[PDB]
Amino acid sequence: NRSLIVTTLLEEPFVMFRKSDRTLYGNDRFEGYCIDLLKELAHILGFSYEIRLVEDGKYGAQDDKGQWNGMVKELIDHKADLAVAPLTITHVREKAIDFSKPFMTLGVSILYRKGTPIDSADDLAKQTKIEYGAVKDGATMTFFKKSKISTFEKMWAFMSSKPSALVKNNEEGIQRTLTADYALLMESTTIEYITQRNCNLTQIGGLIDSKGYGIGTPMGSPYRDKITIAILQLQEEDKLHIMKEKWWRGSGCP
Amino acid sequence: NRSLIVTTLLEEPFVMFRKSDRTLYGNDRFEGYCIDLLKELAHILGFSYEIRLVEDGKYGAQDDKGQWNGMVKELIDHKADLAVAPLTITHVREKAIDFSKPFMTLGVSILYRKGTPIDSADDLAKQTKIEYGAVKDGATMTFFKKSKISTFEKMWAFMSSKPSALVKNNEEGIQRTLTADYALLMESTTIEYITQRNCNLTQIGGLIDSKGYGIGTPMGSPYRDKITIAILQLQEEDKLHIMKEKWWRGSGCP
Amino acid sequence: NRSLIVTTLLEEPFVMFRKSDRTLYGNDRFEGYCIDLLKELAHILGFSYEIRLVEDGKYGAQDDKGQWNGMVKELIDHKADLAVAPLTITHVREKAIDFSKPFMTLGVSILYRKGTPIDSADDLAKQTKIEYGAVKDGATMTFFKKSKISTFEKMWAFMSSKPSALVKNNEEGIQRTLTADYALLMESTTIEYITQRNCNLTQIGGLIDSKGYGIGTPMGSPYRDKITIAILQLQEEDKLHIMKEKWWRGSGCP
Amino acid sequence: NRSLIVTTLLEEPFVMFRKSDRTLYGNDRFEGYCIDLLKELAHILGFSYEIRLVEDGKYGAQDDKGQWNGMVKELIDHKADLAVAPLTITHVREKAIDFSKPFMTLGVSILYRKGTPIDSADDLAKQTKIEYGAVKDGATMTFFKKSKISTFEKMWAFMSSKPSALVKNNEEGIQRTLTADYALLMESTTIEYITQRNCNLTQIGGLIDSKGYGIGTPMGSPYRDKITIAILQLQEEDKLHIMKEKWWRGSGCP
Ligand SMILES: C=C(C)[C@H]1CN[C@H](C(=O)O)[C@H]1CC(=O)O
Ligand SMILES: C=C(C)[C@H]1CN[C@H](C(=O)O)[C@H]1CC(=O)O
Ligand SMILES: C=C(C)[C@H]1CN[C@H](C(=O)O)[C@H]1CC(=O)O
Ligand SMILES: C=C(C)[C@H]1CN[C@H](C(=O)O)[C@H]1CC(=O)O
Ligand SMILES: [Cl-]
Ligand SMILES: [Cl-]
Ligand SMILES: [Cl-]
Ligand SMILES: [Cl-]
Ligand SMILES: [Zn+2]
Ligand SMILES: [Zn+2]
Ligand SMILES: [Zn+2]
Ligand SMILES: [Zn+2]
Ligand SMILES: [Zn+2]
Ligand SMILES: [Zn+2]
Ligand SMILES: [Zn+2]
Ligand SMILES: [Zn+2]
Ligand SMILES: [Zn+2]
Ligand SMILES: [Zn+2]
Ligand SMILES: [Zn+2]
Ligand SMILES: [Zn+2]
Ligand SMILES: [Zn+2]
Ligand SMILES: [Zn+2]
Ligand SMILES: [Zn+2]
Ligand SMILES: [Zn+2]
Repeated sequence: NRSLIVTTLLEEPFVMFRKSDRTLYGNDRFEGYCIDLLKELAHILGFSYEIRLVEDGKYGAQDDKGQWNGMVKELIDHKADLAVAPLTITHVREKAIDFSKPFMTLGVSILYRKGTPIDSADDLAKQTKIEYGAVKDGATMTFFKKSKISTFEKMWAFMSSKPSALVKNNEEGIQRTLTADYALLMESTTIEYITQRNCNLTQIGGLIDSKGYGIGTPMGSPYRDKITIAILQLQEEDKLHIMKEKWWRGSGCP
Repeated sequence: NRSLIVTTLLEEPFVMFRKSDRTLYGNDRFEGYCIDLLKELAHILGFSYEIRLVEDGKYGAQDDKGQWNGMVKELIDHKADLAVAPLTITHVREKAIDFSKPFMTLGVSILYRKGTPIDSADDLAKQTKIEYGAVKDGATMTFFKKSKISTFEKMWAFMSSKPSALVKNNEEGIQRTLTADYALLMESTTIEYITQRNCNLTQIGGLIDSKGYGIGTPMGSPYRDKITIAILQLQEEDKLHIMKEKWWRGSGCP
Repeated sequence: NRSLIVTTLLEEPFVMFRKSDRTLYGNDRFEGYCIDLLKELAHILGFSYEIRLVEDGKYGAQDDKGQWNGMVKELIDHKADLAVAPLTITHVREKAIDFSKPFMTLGVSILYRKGTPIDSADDLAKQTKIEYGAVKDGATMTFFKKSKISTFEKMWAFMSSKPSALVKNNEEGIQRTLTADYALLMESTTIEYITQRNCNLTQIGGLIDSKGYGIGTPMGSPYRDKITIAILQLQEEDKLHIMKEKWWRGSGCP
Repeated sequence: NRSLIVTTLLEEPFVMFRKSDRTLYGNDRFEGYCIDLLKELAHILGFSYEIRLVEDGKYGAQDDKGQWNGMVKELIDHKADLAVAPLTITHVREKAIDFSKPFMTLGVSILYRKGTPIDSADDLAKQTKIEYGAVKDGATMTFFKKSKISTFEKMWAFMSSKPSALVKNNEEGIQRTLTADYALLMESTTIEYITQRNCNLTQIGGLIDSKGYGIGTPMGSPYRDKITIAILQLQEEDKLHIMKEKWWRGSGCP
């Protein structure tokens, strides 16, 4: 039947333009962990597909009227059949779209320069010299905004007061940490990737929550269950382990 | 948006009437491995259900017209939503209904009294003194009726021949094995259950084939993949092997 | 073109010294689930073998230098061809040796005396009165040492803390659970075996994770896939669940 | 690494040139059951490949000096890494090349015009009016040539005396049966395919032996074991059933 439309977004090492001299077109343009995962899903389920980068370049957040943007909006409006990305499974997004079981588990943590006394979210929260923030309107910022834990309520109050503390995307955030006394609240699997390529950066503390990435589908999708079975199959075969090693392997870095 | 109809059949230790002083009603009438399984599936998937025994007491097979009976036919006619029983997954039945992934492995084997020279299906096929057969309109009968293997064609010709060789149910086949010079072709997990309680009976040879029991649904039902997902969860929690041990142990023979 | 060296460890009911009046020698010294498995594997694949106990009595873990010990290290150094034991398949060990497909499922769970309010790992982590730990340099210890989950990090901090909390082996952990206010984090199939023989002990909560035992080989060994093929055959013949039932049944507690 | 060379041979519905107006080239030229199977193997094992039709257009037989031809010879000479075809697993070929476990099971049977008194190999063998034969130097002719069964010794004597009784390929054989009083000894899975498209042809009798098709590799191939595991995986997932239904579905024919 018709090829499924896959909405996605550039984010290293999940989805990237592969290197080439000639101008690549169509699906051939892309590589990365999520691309490999998509190829597995397409084979297991037996579908053809066309990858389309989400127009507004966003994952999905609600405005002050409840309207969604990004990949989440693309699924809601049935402009795409699947979202294949590091799309964080959150309760609020589950109200609007369906997710497969997670293909990767992670948690919010801290990216910061190496060799520092800072050791935790508590240390950052109880001072003002070192600035810190998160990707604006991302799943992380949302976690802080909703938190009722004391340390995280204070940190959120800190990000709310300075609009400049938040960053537009991971790239801006990582460079902030490299060019200023700045700590980025960031999903741990990206921190893992970054710290293995930048030896002067490190993760501070542990994971302050636990969450996963899943394949997004519109609510009532005829593919969501089959996708979950496929991911379970891949995990049982150690394929998601192999796939992550393939794409996270970098440098390295003590 | 309604309770599911579950069709099933009495068959020890999968489904039985609970022993009680007072009259029991509804789903509470039943206990057994399949009843415990059904409760786990209903918890995971969040559905209410109503259990019914299939009227004609058959699992299912086709006539010359190609028309089905029994549990399979109840699913075909959309008279039940799930068949939860020792319903053998066969390639023949797959053309008519859908099955979840298997929840239990079994294979055809032989039930016969101990203390004889008989050691395999080939030994039975060689001769005519010892009679043999299977349950009528069950998967084992169909295996023999459809087999292209020479030994099994020969055995089918014999069962087919003798009028009483195909028994009504396991109770009758077991009794015939006990009272006459008769071997019953029977699924291995029932043999396991019986030979642990009746020390004068034994399994002859190994498995003649290898397959499984699955939850049946009408073809195309969206529940088939949900049930598979629930079975996968139960396997990860290792609840299935524990559930089998609960209903199969321990009695024993010297 | 030579007999295989099989490394293993005494561990009931997987591998034990047979009870006999006269002195037994060589492979004939041993019995148990893993010994029965090994005989099936050797029949299918047609190899002769020689069983040896690993000298340092350990399954395997890495030090700060990243160097391995125990059964894993015996495979790493090509001192044995197969490790046939309750050797837990872990993603950490997969970097150093190869495993067949699993022959048995297990997960980490909790062994503790009956008649308490404790109901989960979270209950143990909340407090300090009841002590807890695991077998030293085993998969369960490494799970906790490497965990990024908050509850399990907290538990690791506690085990790590107390000096005697990490026990030498299962015999010692079981005895500590029997004699002190202590809970042992232990693999579920050993808990199953123990709580069926010691009616004053019980499993607390469910599985904390889910994995399996596999046959280990040196990395790159061509036997790894042959062993997997033999395990697949045994599963088709349904010999594995029967073999487990043989070595796990039946005793019982009121 | 290097792409594997796959040797194969045109034979409907296993391997065929797919219909096209433009001249197709490379792997794109081909379709059929064996092509689908190859695609599965390439994905599961993770290899790239190039399909090459065996130059001499033969499967593999030995001359009167022991030298092989066909796909078997291609593997023996390491001119191909895999043979993917309806290549019959026979003991004599196992001496020269390695096979995976079978992906399809079949047996020698009889193709003949419909509505005839003929019912068996015995009926043909005990007369001379109706001629019969097999593909020259195929696995079937070989079976008859080696047979020590009486009925098949007589039939072989019959094919040995008339060199004209044997046919060059299946096409010549099927047309013989349609244009002359001629019965073809033929592998049953091809008979199945043919009789569902030619309503005036039918299979006479049952299967007179039992055998399988397997993926051929050179002896000592580093892929044979992985290929066997892949086929076992496919079977457990009902994929070989689905694949056969896909390609054998024709007409139909009462
Ligand atoms: C901006 C990125 C890359 C995404 C990725 N997952 C989160 C999401 O799905 O919202 C975002 C990151 C974050 O909020 O820390
Ligand atoms: C008659 C019973 C108990 C059932 C069980 N499974 C098979 C079925 O689903 O047809 C039947 C047994 C058999 O045919 O040996
Ligand atoms: C110490 C034993 C008995 C072994 C068994 N499997 C685990 C292993 O392979 O490391 C160990 C147990 C554990 O760590 O809970
Ligand atoms: C001539 C064909 C098509 C092949 C197919 N398998 C057998 C082989 O591998 O030799 C041959 C047929 C036969 O002998 O009946
Ligand atoms: Cl695009
Ligand atoms: Cl009823
Ligand atoms: Cl020793
Ligand atoms: Cl070619
Ligand atoms: Zn794959
Ligand atoms: Zn729509
Ligand atoms: Zn929902
Ligand atoms: Zn699993
Ligand atoms: Zn629950
Ligand atoms: Zn319906
Ligand atoms: Zn099937
Ligand atoms: Zn058990
Ligand atoms: Zn054997
Ligand atoms: Zn070696
Ligand atoms: Zn792994
Ligand atoms: Zn059992
Ligand atoms: Zn596939
Ligand atoms: Zn060579
Ligand atoms: Zn060989
Ligand atoms: Zn199977």
